[PDB]
Amino acid sequence: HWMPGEPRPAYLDGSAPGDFGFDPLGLGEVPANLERYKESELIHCRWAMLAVPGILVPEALGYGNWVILAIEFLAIAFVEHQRSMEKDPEKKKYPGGAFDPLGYSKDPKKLEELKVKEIKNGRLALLAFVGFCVQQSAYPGTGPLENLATHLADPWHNNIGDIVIP
Amino acid sequence: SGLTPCKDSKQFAKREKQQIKKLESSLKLYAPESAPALALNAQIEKTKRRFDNYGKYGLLCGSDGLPHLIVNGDQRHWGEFITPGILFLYIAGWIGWVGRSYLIAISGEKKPAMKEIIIDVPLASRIIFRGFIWPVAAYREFLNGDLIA
Amino acid sequence: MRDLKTYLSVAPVLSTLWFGSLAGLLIEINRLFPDALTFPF
Amino acid sequence: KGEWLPGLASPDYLTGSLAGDNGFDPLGLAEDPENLKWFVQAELVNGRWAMLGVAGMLLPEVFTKIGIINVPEWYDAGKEQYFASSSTLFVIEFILFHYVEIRRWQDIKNPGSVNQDPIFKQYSLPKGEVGYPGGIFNPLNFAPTQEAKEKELANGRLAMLAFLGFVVQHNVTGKGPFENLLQHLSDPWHNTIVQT
Ligand SMILES: CC(/C=C/C=C(C)/C=C/[C@@]12O[C@]1(C)C[C@@H](O)CC2(C)C)=C\C=C\C=C(C)\C=C\C=C(C)\C=C\[C@@]12O[C@]1(C)C[C@@H](O)CC2(C)C
Repeated sequence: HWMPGEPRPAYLDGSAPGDFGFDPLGLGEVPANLERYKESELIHCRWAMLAVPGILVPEALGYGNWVILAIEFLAIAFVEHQRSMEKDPEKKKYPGGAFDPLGYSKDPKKLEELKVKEIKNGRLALLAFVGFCVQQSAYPGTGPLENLATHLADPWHNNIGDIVIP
Repeated sequence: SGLTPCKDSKQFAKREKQQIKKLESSLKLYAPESAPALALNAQIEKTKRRFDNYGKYGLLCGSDGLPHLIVNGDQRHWGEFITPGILFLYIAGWIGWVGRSYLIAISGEKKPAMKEIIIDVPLASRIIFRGFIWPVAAYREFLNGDLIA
Repeated sequence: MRDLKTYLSVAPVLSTLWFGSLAGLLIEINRLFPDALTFPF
Repeated sequence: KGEWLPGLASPDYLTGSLAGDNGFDPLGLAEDPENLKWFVQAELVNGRWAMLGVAGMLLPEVFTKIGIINVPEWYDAGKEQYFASSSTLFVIEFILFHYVEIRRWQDIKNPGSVNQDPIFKQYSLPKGEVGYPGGIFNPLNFAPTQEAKEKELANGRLAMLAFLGFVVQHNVTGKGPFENLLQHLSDPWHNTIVQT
């Protein structure tokens, strides 16, 4: 669990997927707040997972680093409005229906294990995106793959001493 | 911020020279060995040492020839405001903690109002030493929840 | 006597003694470290 | 039970069950029973760390003086260069000490909460009083009787005093810790704090 020896909040019993009893600020007391936060976390995880390879692949393929419009605005506004139109609390977190033609929802236990795996990978991808954003600030104009190569030059340490103490 | 150091302030030098010249004007009125002249001669040296010390500490003078104080937190001027501030805070906390601890001790008596006029010196002398560790005492009491009624 | 101690512990006399000692001390530092504007330590 | 000042009654909150008790509390800092536990743990940790520091900053000076090795004093060790930058070593220390310190803090809050290994589930420490982990930390399996605890606390207090003395020695005289002792023994009645 989040850190052993700490009592968990009453609203986090360890039954929810990806739950580890983490709430040092207690921002999820109200049930409606918890449902909204669950949905928001799922959306963030999915977007970050979809985005990270789209940033990395350019540099690997040598096309460059990560550093029409009306159609895009219309499509995104329509998609988000249509998603917002849904009313069921359960269907918003997982819409199912025809969106999963491969039929991976047949097995319940496998479904729950997949849910836990997806949540964990989403947290990892979100942390990776934060890492990318902070990395760009320290070394302007340098992509993450070049930073990895420079680390491979000196595989000793995360070079924060060169930055934290100039 | 457009300020110059004391040691390179022509107006500072002019102020020192003018004060010395004014002081020496009254020295000529008395005999050199007389007591008023001896007392006056001790004033000139005090002025000279004060000006030398002000120049030696890196104080900043403006166009007036008068030192200015910088309290924005610069590490080169921590002696102007930051260093004396912590000392005052420590002393005031000592006084407040002693005063608060005396009242609590006598609150349980049958007539606590009588001890506020005729101070119990043997009881007060014991509490006085306890104010030395007031920061730790207050930090521990805040966590336990006994600070606020 | 006991009355002598009791009269000496009354608020005005004790306050006057404390403030006199305080003023003497403050004059002592002001004489020992005259014309002070910054901490040289 | 020892008394730190004959003719003075000991405070009531010091029942004498704790190790290294002498009824010494003129300021009454441990009036609240909760504060007593935290203060006890802080005293233990400070004693152990001060003991290690005093030993490690006194012995090499003696070794250099006798002639076995050639090592500078304790205060100037920072000027020497090492195989890694000081910032790098600080980064290793900062990450590394966080784990152990958080583990100890978790034990202090809930006793016996962190006794189980988090990676391998079959290894754990035996139950014991807080502040004395035992187990793997006591490989030779010495008896943790009250006498040994009293010895540890006395040595820790002496080490605290010695460390403060060393710091004040360097601040005023500006010489080495062991150099001062030899200077004192040459003319005991002419080389003292009075002269300096
Ligand atoms: C831990 C400690 C020392 C730690 C030192 C270390 C690690 C040294 C390390 C180094 O050497 C090496 C390793 C390398 C050196 O090159 C590098 C350094 C870093 C220099 C000191 C504690 C030092 C702590 C001290 C001295 C505390 C004294 C406290 C006292 C006396 C309290 C008295 C009271 O508390 C009681 C007693 C009763 C209360 O009620 C009321 C009163 C009366 C007030």
